[PDB]
Amino acid sequence: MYLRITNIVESSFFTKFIIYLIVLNGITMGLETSKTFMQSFGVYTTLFNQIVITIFTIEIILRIYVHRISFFKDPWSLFDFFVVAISLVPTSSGFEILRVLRVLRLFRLVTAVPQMRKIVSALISVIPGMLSVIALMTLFFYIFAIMATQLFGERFPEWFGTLGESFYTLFQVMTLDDWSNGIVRPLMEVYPYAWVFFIPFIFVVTFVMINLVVAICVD
Amino acid sequence: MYLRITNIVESSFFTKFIIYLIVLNGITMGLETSKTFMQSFGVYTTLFNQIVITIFTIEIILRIYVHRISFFKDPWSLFDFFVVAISLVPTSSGFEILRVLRVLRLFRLVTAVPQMRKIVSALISVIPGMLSVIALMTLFFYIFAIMATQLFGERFPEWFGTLGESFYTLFQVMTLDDWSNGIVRPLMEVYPYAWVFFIPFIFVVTFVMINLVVAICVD
Amino acid sequence: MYLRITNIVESSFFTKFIIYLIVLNGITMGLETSKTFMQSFGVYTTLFNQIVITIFTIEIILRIYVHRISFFKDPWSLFDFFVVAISLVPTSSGFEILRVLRVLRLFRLVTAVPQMRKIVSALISVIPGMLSVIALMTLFFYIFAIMATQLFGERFPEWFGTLGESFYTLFQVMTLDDWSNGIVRPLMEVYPYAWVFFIPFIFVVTFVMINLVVAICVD
Amino acid sequence: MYLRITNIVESSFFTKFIIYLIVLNGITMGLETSKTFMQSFGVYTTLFNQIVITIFTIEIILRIYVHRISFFKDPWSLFDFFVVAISLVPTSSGFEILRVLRVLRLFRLVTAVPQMRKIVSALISVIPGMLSVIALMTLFFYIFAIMATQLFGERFPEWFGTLGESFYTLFQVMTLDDWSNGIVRPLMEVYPYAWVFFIPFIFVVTFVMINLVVAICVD
Ligand SMILES: [Ca+2]
Ligand SMILES: [Ca+2]
Ligand SMILES: [Ca+2]
Repeated sequence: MYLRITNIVESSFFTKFIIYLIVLNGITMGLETSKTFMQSFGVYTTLFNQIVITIFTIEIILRIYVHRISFFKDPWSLFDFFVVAISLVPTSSGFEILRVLRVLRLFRLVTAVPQMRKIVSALISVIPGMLSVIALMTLFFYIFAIMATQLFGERFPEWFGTLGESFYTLFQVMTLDDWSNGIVRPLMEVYPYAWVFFIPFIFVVTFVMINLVVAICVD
Repeated sequence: MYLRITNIVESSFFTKFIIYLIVLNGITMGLETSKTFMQSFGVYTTLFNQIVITIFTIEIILRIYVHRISFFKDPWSLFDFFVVAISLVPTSSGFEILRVLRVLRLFRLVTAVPQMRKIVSALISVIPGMLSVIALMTLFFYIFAIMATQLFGERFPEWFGTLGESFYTLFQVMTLDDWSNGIVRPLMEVYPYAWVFFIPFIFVVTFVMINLVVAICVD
Repeated sequence: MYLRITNIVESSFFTKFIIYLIVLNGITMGLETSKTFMQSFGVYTTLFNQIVITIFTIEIILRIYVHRISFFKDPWSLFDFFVVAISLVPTSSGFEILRVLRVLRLFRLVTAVPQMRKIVSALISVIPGMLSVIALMTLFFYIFAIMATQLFGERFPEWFGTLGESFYTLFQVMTLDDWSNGIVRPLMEVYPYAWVFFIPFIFVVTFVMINLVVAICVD
Repeated sequence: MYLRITNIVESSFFTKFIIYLIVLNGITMGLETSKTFMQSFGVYTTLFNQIVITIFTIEIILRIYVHRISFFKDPWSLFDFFVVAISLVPTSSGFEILRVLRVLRLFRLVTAVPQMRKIVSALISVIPGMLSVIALMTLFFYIFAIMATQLFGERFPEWFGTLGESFYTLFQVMTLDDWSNGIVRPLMEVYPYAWVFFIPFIFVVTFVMINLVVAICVD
């Protein structure tokens, strides 16, 4: 039966039948957004949903027999597996993010269609060349985030009161979002010199970030 | 009469006369802005406007004879038809946006002068080589916009209460506009972990956009 | 005496003496900032200033005889003339900006010291190859500023009340500064569809500006 | 005893041992952040902290006998000295920022591990190609900072009342952070024409910065 089904899985129909379901279930998830629509056709799309989830596991089952070890060494397939798994955890118990993480299946449209895969891949492959920078920066953030927790945390605990909080605040300064009126000016009402901490921090982080962008245009 | 008028339309005088109307009507439309100017010369400029609009249809009526099917396959020509057409819809009924859309005719200064034509074209030609990335993002946006509507829209309906609103809010985060003090710090007063949604969201969307710019500095 | 003075002017000492004055009058102007310093050395500096102004008009007079027509065809020289000229308008009558505009003479450090001239020129030289874009944009800004004044200026006259005001608001949106919480969300409380005007505006204006930068990163 | 210790210092186990202490002491400093943790294992830490500092001076002492003058001509080696030095100043007295500055030793992770060294150096090496532009800007900032202090500092002394404040505010406009609703719109409630000062300032500063970025995308 193997070659029989290996001809079902590889079929242009089967793959395009999947793509057809993704665009359908996607359309169906934007409808589940409407409180109004749920009062009309709630039960329609709840069944239609459970339906698709089976179809996608049947596929991922069929997909596994045909590929065996090759399937659990394919990024795109591994993905597809995990995104269906999440979609399998019972409509109850534990966390309810799992009910929300179910919308992650529409990322299969990125998997089941090339060019998307191409472009996603094109994007990802730049990451390794950045890891050298990304490491530098994380050490940098970690260092300043400690100083800040221990320099501003007592008077300004919302923003720097915890190592995590300082990370968040520092991230926020880095995106330059409301950084002066929102943070440094307040801080300076108490700590006149806080500008000595954040201006250098901004230069560095802004400089480094600019280099990272030119690095991705040297290749 | 065809070759006669094919020599009127195609003349340098015709074109340079058209350009002369645009820059004149453009000046007249900046004057219709002043409530003062309208209490003095409102009559002058309302007539002058209908005048140019006649002249512009006469010209477009002419232009079509000289080109027939070649005209309706020219982007720039199609444009002027549509833009004059909007200017044709009566100063009444329906919407008043049509009254406002009339100022779109000043885009003819782009259509009826080269280099502009060159520059616009230069720009537009970059779009197809973005469609792969653009598609990716619009799916990403759609996915999170759904996720966000169902994670935050009950307590925070202004921002995420509706699919559309999530799109708007997510766009705003993407432009990094007042995203932390304005939206996420609030959101975290109720959902401490909201930072787990927006920081990843920000990297992805920021990353991708850096590539789309590096892509345009390659082709 | 002409070759005597052409040997005075063209001398290294002359140039290095001018540069020496600029850095001194520059230092002396940062001191006229202090209300404290002015109460202890106000006169010291005001005389020193009137002094330097002489020394620079003497120089410019010398400089002119040595170059005649070659001078009023040198940008950098013209500059120095006009900048010193400003410094010549009496401490009274007229606008008081001319008193403030005096500090523009410190830009002579750019003009009278090479490598600044180089870098400045290097910068300026990029402007012509942007005039095509810059014109495009200005037309665009002009067209939308008109639309916005007649779409939003009745209920929102601070922001869009006048054609000039619209320009400013539109500039602000383009620098993406507090555009959503600060402007469009307000505007939407009245004009729900205002988002239809500002999102496309942002796309266009942001797109164009990316091209203009990639344009520069090619020439 | 020299070649004995020269072989100890140059040993891989020596280096790897240091890198081990850094990643250990880094983890220790992040724990000193928890107010909870210090009530539990503060003592455990503070003594381990002094231990590491002992070890690190010993290393730097060893490293000097084995390099002499070659040491104090090595940037990285100099760094480590001036970093451990900081950590040597007692837990008491005059500036307590020194207790905070101790955390700068985590930058030794950059100094000891290569690749980081590589990347940091790659970053630094872009600086000299910017000094021509940096100097230009700093002169620019200085000139406008002066004009502003004397144009706006009487009514707006928070923002422009002092040369330093003008510098800060001008930096903030440059990062485009809350520059219009936050600052210029206010300023215009008194000085209608303040837009004549800041829009040009923004262009220049924005333009320049774009060139500096492209200038890097060359070298
Ligand atoms: Ca920004
Ligand atoms: Ca901002
Ligand atoms: Ca803001």
